[PDB]
Amino acid sequence: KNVVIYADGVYDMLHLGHMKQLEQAKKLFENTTLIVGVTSDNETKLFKGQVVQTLEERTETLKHIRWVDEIISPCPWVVTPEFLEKYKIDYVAHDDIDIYAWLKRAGKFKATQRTEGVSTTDLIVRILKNY
Amino acid sequence: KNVVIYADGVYDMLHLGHMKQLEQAKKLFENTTLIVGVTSDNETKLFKGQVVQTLEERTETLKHIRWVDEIISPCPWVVTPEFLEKYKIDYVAHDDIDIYAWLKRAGKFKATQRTEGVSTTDLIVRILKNY
Repeated sequence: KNVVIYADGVYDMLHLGHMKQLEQAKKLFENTTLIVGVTSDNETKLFKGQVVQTLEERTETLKHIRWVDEIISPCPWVVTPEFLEKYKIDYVAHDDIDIYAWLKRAGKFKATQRTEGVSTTDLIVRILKNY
Repeated sequence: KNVVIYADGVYDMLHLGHMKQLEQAKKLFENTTLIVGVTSDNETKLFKGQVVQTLEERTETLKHIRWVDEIISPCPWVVTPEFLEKYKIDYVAHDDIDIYAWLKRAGKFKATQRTEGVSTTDLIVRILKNY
């Protein structure tokens, strides 16, 4: 009955957008274990270019989020079938912006939507606008 | 056995500092219900001067924090004995920076520490320093 969901990402400067995405992953099924994977600093810098918060900081933040049951930190940059077996993961949950074709072909992809997020950016904009 | 803990605050632009404070309140005792109270926009503006995020935004954010069991939103600006009775609150948890004398005299004050917080400010500073 308990389904294991895996959602990975960089999770830099966590905001409401991330939290809602994680809540969606957690609530895909009635009984779930949401495992979050957090990319390493090195890989993030090398493949995404920047990263504001260290792995430790981004992981510590996720620890406080209600929907996160377990964290793999750091996580592999690429999900493999071996990884899924090792951690007995049933579904990978991620937004769909096709690197995920093989997961969908196996029925193991659940898409989550990027939502309205009060990102730190949106908030600082709000502050500065008063000047 | 289950002790009801109440922590109020503005909770504007929630960051690791707030989350750690809430975790501390939640873990004061083995079995707790942590109730968080979130100040209204009007009162915050009037008594603290500013507020970046609306009540709705600050409350929605707290909803995602693991340690928060229940939210009173908005909450009264001042805790009263009547409020404590109404919500069957056993302890008020808050940092100690003496508005709390009467709570301490009753044994109903638990102090929480402001910790190192990666506030949005600290983070934007980190970003801009690279320029």
